[PDB]
Amino acid sequence: DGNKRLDAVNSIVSNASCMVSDAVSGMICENPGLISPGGNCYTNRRMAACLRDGEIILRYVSYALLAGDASVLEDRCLNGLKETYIALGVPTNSSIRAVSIMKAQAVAFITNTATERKMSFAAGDCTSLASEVASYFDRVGAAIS
Amino acid sequence: VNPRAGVRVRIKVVDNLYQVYEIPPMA
Ligand SMILES: *C(=C)C1=C(C)[C@@H](Cc2[nH]c(/C=C3N=C(/C=C4\NC(=O)[C@H](C)[C@H]4[C@@H](*)C)C(C)=C\3CCC(=O)O)c(CCC(=O)O)c2C)NC1=O
Ligand SMILES: *[C@@H](C)[C@H]1/C(=C/C2=NC(=C\c3[nH]c(C[C@H]4NC(=O)C(C=C)=C4C)c(C)c3CCC(=O)O)/C(CCC(=O)O)=C2C)NC(=O)[C@@H]1C
Ligand SMILES: *[C@H](C)[C@H]1/C(=C/C2=NC(=C\c3[nH]c(C[C@H]4NC(=O)C(C=C)=C4C)c(C)c3CCC(=O)O)/C(CCC(=O)O)=C2C)NC(=O)[C@@H]1C
Repeated sequence: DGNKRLDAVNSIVSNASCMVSDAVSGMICENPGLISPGGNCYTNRRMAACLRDGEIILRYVSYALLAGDASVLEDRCLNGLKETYIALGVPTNSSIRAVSIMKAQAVAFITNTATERKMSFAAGDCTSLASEVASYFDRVGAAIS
Repeated sequence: VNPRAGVRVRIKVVDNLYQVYEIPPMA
């Protein structure tokens, strides 16, 4: 099934920029306090750091999908992250919402069910891969909750 | 370790022939 996995990874990386900006924008429009003074996305420096973290997390999750194993994500990205976010004051509940939106996006691209962009595949089923990538995204929340 | 890095994978097709899959370094 390895060709399907390569397609699934390609579908994510090819839309990775739009995924990150739309997820972090979504987290904000649901909780606009994040943008008020004292909010953790207030100022360009913070919004850039948050966008950066979105991308990093997606980058790790895409490796895990390309490897068929969560270790790279857990070892290199998730280990330490909860403590870091606590120490920084990065809200972990808002982080988990950003990640959940990227989960919905990746499931859509993998199964070619995005509303705004179709890509090109031979007919078949990728539900296992979509369920797998979901489990990687869910490990993020699990780590930082 | 560094998440900004690219990724390179090597697939054997036959002895002395490979398919190369790349993820570019982050912008
Ligand atoms: C604030 C007003 C606000 C948002 C910003 C928006 C955030 C949001 N987005 C989704 C779902 C998806 N976003 C997708 C992203 C893209 N599709 C594309 O074609 C381009 C390349 C890229 C970026 C724009 C995709 C694919 C999805 C999946 C559904 C779909 O295809 O339409 C959600 C849903 C999250 C969930 O299900 O939990 C949210 C909240 N919404 C806003 O309110
Ligand atoms: C869910 C991801 C998709 C879906 C995927 C399918 N892909 C299938 C075949 C296939 N895909 C590729 C491209 C892939 N292999 C590579 O080497 C590279 C880059 C180096 C990529 C991106 C190839 C080569 C093939 C084999 C068929 C072909 O040669 O054209 C496929 C058919 C089954 C299979 O081959 O395993 C499926 C189902 N299909 C979907 O409908 C969802 C949305
Ligand atoms: C976005 C969805 C969040 C949000 C995020 C912020 N992160 C901030 C800083 C930060 N993040 C990390 C972890 C990151 N660096 C890594 O190397 C890896 C994986 C290897 C990850 C996940 C670190 C180490 C730091 C500190 C250094 C830095 O600033 O980059 C940050 C800035 C905090 C501050 O100093 O003000 C923010 C805003 N913020 C949010 O509100 C949403 C939930």
